[PDB]
Amino acid sequence: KPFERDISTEIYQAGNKPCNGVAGPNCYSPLQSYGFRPTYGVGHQPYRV
Amino acid sequence: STIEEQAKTFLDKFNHEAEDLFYQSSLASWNYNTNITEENVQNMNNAGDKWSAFLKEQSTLAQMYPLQEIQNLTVKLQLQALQQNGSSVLSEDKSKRLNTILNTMSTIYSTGKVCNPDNPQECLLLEPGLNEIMANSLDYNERLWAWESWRSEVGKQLRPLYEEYVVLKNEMARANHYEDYGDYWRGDYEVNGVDGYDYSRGQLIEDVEHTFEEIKPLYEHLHAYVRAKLMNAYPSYISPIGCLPAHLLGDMWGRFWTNLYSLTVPFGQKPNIDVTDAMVDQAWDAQRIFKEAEKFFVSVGLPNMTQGFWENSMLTDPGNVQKAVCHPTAWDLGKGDFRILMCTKVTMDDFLTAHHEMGHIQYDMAYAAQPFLLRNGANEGFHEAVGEIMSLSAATPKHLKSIGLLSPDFQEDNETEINFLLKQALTIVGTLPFTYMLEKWRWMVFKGEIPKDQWMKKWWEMKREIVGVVEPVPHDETYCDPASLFHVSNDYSFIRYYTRTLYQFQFQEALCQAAKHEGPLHKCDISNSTEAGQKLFNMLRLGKSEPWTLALENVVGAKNMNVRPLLNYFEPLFTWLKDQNKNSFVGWSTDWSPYA
Ligand SMILES: *[C@@H]1O[C@H](CO)[C@@H](O)[C@H](O)[C@H]1NC(C)=O
Ligand SMILES: *[C@@H]1O[C@H](CO)[C@@H](O)[C@H](O)[C@H]1NC(C)=O
Ligand SMILES: *[C@@H]1O[C@H](CO)[C@@H](O)[C@H](O)[C@H]1NC(C)=O
Ligand SMILES: *[C@@H]1O[C@H](CO)[C@@H](O)[C@H](O)[C@H]1NC(C)=O
Ligand SMILES: *[C@@H]1O[C@H](CO)[C@@H](O)[C@H](O)[C@H]1NC(C)=O
Ligand SMILES: [Zn+2]
Repeated sequence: KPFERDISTEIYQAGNKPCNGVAGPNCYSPLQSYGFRPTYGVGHQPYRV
Repeated sequence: STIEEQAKTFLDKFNHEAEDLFYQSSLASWNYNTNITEENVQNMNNAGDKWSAFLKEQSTLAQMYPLQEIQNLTVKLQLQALQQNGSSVLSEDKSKRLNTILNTMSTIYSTGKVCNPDNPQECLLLEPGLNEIMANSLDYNERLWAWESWRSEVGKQLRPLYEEYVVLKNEMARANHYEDYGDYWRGDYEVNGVDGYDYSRGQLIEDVEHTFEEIKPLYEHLHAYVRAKLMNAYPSYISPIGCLPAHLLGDMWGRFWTNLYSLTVPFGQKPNIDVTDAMVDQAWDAQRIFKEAEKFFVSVGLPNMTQGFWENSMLTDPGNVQKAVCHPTAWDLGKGDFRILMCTKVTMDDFLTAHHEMGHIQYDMAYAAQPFLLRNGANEGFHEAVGEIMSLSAATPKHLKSIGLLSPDFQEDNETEINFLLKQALTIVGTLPFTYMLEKWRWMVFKGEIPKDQWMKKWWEMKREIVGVVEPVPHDETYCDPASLFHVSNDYSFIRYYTRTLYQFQFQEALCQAAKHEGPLHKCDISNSTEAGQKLFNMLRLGKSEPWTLALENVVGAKNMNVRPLLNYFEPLFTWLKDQNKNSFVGWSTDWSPYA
């Protein structure tokens, strides 16, 4: 919903079986990392908004 | 939920991790190639091992989803690419010995040295000196010695190794779903699931055979002309009805006849078009060479180069202390980074090569939006085809005069067109029979039609029947003639060159119709036509998402490769060859051989 903050990392249960709080098959951590390097092209460079 | 959504989330995670890992590997490789040192080698090795391990892990993971439940026609292709089992299905000992055989073949090909006859002073490697001798030396005896010595040096050594290689790769293919390793190689051209645009793995065989059946008249007439010229150059060695001897073709394997332009020149008086002196007089450098190449793609409607590209790319040879490889390459490192590694000097060939590389980068930029697995050309041929169409258009006299390198005074006659068409003929038409023959031989060997005891007999018989080339010194089964070629030794597919050769001229015909050119196809420039640029960009943006059949339909209006554009391109030379071959026999007789 508009203007909402979520910070809790629960292992995504896309599969039909509970993840039990660990990573594995059909169990991925929701958070993913940008990697910023000077040689990256415009459009992948980090932008401050 | 459904496995389709599960597979979708898996693909998203894989894409976002693989982009970063591939960027690290590509940056390590670029650093190694630009600046060769032990630390750079260690970093590149680490990055490559990490990327290979990640690909193996993700390929093992992806096998959970059956492809039957996937019906998006994009997720299916990505999961198919991941499930191709890059993880070696073979046993541990089988994999270790296959790697050992590949390493041994590469080592023997790279370190194969030929020594002088009864002279231990020098033992020459293939690439540095022997290739130059074969290319430029006009000594029949020396060329025959070089060819025979290289054959005995490498083919005899690699024959048991090549037999073990074919056995192991056939076992790998049998372990996979593909019939044989030829089927594994042809699987790239396969299209499944899209009715009305589909392709079959065996359909490539029929298409290649039919295309060569159409090409054969032009090759026969060019063969007759080259036979007459080489008979004039070497009086006693060449027979009128017989096939050409192998060593006199121009290179070690007969792949390219470009070295024969001097011997078979149509008109000596007419000088070839070359802009080296003009560029020197106008004081150009590599940076503005690449800028002029960029202006062409800007004119056709495609985007222009990135500031990051200009900053990071090394287009000029550093020289002095710096050590680097000078093989031209266009790098799509990933995440918006594009670079050229080229030691570019002020020459016409370097200018055209710069055009070719920037064509590569425009393709890479176009398919950047698509997922990582699909971020490639639709088939192995389209990528160099897109390079080669730009290379061909750049060298046109109209483009040269528009740029201003060529003076307004000059006008092209019949002789200049004939000379240029015949040079490009020896470059392009000549390699098609060799590629056809090599792929047919290798496919038959993989399928098992050619027995081991008749490997080389069938090889040379098919070369005599198809390519019209006869072995100078007869060779028994101990020799392994194909093993000498680089692609055969290092296990590279070779039908890509045939497909590229057809595709580039189909693209050129389509884009010349788009540009509304009137006249012969050779004097066609697509510079200022924005219709042709958009028609190309339609395919360039797709990547592998759509089938290559649909991409080719989008560009040229046909779902299958056709040699009609190539024949239309070389029609003037075809007429000139009819005229010149009135007093020369057309066709070759198999019976004649230099021996007996
Ligand atoms: C790859 O090999 C595994 C066994 O290691 C098998 O389960 C899987 O189906 C194979 N994939 C294909 C498409 O050959
Ligand atoms: C080239 O790219 C720049 C942006 O990097 C753009 O402003 C410019 O219009 C493009 N074309 C020309 C002719 O410079
Ligand atoms: C190459 O890389 C090394 C670091 O490994 C660096 O010290 C050197 O300046 C670079 N350039 C050359 C020409 O060696
Ligand atoms: C393309 O357009 C430019 C515009 O200045 C012109 O100078 C050039 O001659 C044109 N090229 C061709 C081949 O028509
Ligand atoms: C082209 O060929 C015709 C027929 O021989 C000839 O009359 C004409 O002058 C030629 N043009 C040239 C010299 O390029
Ligand atoms: Zn290329």
